[PDB]
Amino acid sequence: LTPEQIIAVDGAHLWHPYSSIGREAVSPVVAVAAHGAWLTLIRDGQPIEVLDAMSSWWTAIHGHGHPALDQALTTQLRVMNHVMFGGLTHEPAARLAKLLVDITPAGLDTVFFSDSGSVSVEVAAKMALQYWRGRGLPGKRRLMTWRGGYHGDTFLAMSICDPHGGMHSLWTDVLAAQVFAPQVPRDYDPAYSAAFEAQLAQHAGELAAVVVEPVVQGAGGMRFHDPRYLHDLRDICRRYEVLLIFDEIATGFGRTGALFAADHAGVSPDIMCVGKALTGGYLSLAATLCTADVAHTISAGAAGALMHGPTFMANPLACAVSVASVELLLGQDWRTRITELAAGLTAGLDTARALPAVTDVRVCGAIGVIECDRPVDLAVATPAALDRGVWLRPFRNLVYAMPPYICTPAEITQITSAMVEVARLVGSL
Amino acid sequence: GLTPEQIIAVDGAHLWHPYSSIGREAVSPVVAVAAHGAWLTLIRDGQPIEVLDAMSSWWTAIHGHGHPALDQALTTQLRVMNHVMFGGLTHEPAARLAKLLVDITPAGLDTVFFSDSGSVSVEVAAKMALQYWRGRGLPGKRRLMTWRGGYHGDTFLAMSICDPHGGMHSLWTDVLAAQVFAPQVPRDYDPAYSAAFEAQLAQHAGELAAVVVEPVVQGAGGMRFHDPRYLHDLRDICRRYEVLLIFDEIATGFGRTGALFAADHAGVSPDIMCVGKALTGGYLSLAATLCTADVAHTISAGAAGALMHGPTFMANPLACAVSVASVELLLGQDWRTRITELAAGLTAGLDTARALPAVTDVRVCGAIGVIECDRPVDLAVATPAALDRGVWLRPFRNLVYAMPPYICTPAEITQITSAMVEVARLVGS
Ligand SMILES: *Cc1c(COP(=O)(O)O)cnc(C)c1O
Ligand SMILES: *Cc1c(COP(=O)(O)O)cnc(C)c1O
Ligand SMILES: O=C(c1ccccc1)C1CCNCC1
Ligand SMILES: O=C(c1ccccc1)C1CCNCC1
Repeated sequence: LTPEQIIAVDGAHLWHPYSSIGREAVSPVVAVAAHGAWLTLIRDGQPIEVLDAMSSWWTAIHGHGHPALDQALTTQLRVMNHVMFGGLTHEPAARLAKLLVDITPAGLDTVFFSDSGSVSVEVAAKMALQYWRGRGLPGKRRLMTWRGGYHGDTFLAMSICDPHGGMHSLWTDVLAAQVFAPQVPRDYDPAYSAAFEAQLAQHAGELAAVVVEPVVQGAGGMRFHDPRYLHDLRDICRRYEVLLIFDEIATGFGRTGALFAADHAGVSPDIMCVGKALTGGYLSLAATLCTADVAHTISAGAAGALMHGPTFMANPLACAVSVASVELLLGQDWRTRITELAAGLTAGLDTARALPAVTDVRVCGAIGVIECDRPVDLAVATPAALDRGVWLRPFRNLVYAMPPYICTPAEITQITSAMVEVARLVGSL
Repeated sequence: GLTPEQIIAVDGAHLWHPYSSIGREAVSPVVAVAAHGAWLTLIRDGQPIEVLDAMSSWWTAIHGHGHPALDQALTTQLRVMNHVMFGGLTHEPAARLAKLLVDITPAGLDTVFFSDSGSVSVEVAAKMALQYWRGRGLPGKRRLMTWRGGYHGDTFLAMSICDPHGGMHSLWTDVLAAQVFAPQVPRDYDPAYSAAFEAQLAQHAGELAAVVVEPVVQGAGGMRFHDPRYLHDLRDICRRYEVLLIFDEIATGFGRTGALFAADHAGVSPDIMCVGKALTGGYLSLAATLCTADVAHTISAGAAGALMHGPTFMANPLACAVSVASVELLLGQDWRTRITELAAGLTAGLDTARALPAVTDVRVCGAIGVIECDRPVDLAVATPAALDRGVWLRPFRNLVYAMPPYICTPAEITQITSAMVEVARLVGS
């Protein structure tokens, strides 16, 4: 297929994310290669190189086509593509589980592999529900979260998405009815924690778990909050006997400046979800971790088992590339790398603050955000970014980036420069 | 690097397996160290032994493991582009696969939504159905109807249409959506069943978005077969009462039952279809949900204006590329004759089991063979028995069953069936 043929097939037959068939104002761009921090895209019939400022939605932390990851995949492919995890185990699964148990917050000792973040969230909920049934308290059935959140697109995951402003707002009448605390503020305010506790207190006997994105809320608005709130959540959950679940599917593996965002508060949840960057952006894979206490209580219960088991559970190919990706991350001074990225984003985005349509500029590790006073029009933003050699994907009123960790300072500068120019265009027609 | 002994230690301490416990499983997982063609290399008492993958690693490995054409397709794509985000970009693997799938599926299915797993593809199908009727101004049409004995995955909406006993709804009382269940569909065709189905559906039509079933073969709910004419009746009933029809072909697709898709046995097209397990030839997790032009535009024209779903790894280039190769490999051979020979080999090999004391039925459909016993099959006994005979089997409940790779020779099918007969011989003593 030529690029024009791809476009024709795509228009006729392919659903894209959060889209319609045949009613999108701006058509998809054909991507034909990816290498390191760069994509080759087709524009007006010609190949152009642009920076993947989005890391392909958080995934490409080491860039595309990294030699260590490529070879880990081809090495595993030579030996064993996949076997069923029912009654069999294998080296990639064990090596990855060992790595994950070692580097996640203390106490997370068991690992359930699945194929996507949304499924890993459903597994986390299932763990929490089965835990309390194992305790003989089946009334502990509901989840609590704060507003502004996002946890995936399957129907249980949707139930803890922000109900008034979240992307799943139209489904509230058919979703499970969960408990929502107000939006968590950026700056630390003890009164917010006090109110959260008071609200949790009156629902405690029906709550299985609190589920939150720690430090950074992604798809709900790229909002940051003070890590001290996570400390308060841990304390509150401990005292009222409610499990604490951290969704680190976006925040994991160095992105926020710590290995996991939980680490900013030195807090360990009872259950944790990871994904997006787990395989370094090669393949779909996710994992749900829980404490030995949660596992044992589930295993000692009436069920005697966690009733979940995806067909491709612990896929050897995905696990092998994940092992290589994590080892690559840990074998380098990733902390210094991310601090340098954050400095580069901060310095590059600073002039956006003075722009007329810009309401806030904020950076947290290798995440840079320009918040605008109006929704960003992709028809204007997308060519403006491409003209400057950068692939950006704004959403709502946000021009934001999460670059690969391998980006040089010059590349971060090119990215922040494109972001600023997109923001400038927002405020001038 | 890990020895098989170290793998067992890590596994027992840190890894969840499908529908299992931590630290309480009677039969420890067996270490798999390689897979090629129809064969797995497993560790038994410290020794590596090659055994037949009679399960095709849960329906997935239809061309066997490490097939040169599929290995090649993967490595070829890996050199050009591992992954890019599907939000605003498209690519050749996604287009080639979409074009293939719309061409070979039942008539009328011309749009494709890619996701990462079967369970997610089922949730997408449900969401399509519900959003369809919202698009027609009938939001009351929000329940699903199915027959008993079904299985559709492990996420919470998927669980709601699983057989109440199979999916242990006992444990999940009003956690799950309450759906409408018709009685178990019989093996042989009885028009009275369809008439009763219709009468039940008629009572609920104003609140039903869709009927969802596995066509011809019910997999994880009991490996039961039913006459394809029932699907003809469902299509008619759904058309007359304005309820959508969804076929879940995640286990039945790509030739497994003797037709390219099980629906083709009845010559019926559903409004929405799910595929998954064998889509990638068993290399990587991938699934897809297809729908008609009517379904797609009714969704796209509705007030909501977009299908709000979009997995991070949607339409992953590596998974799509190996899928293209797998599908083309299937289509480029006389697959119909291959399956017929496989079916004949299963029939001949399993006939001996009919006369066994513990055996209540023996049945074959395409490349699927089942021995149904009168009591649970003991894994502690069955698994070394099969391994002694060079065959990996994974019995479930009272069923000794197989779905071998399409590449299995007559000699290999003889080996597989003889292991099945002997497992079925040990149960009844
Ligand atoms: C992306 C994401 C998910 C869902 O992951 P998918 O792979 O898209 O199913 C869940 N939670 C958070 C916080 C995420 O960023
Ligand atoms: C296996 C299966 C599913 C679920 O697929 P996963 O990849 O395990 O989520 C759904 N429906 C049917 C009919 C299946 O056989
Ligand atoms: O990671 C995401 C993201 C994060 C922040 C802002 C917008 C989308 C996407 C959320 C929707 N599914 C694909 C990934
Ligand atoms: O396909 C399956 C199956 C099929 C028939 C009998 C038992 C399990 C499994 C069902 C549970 N998830 C992994 C696949």
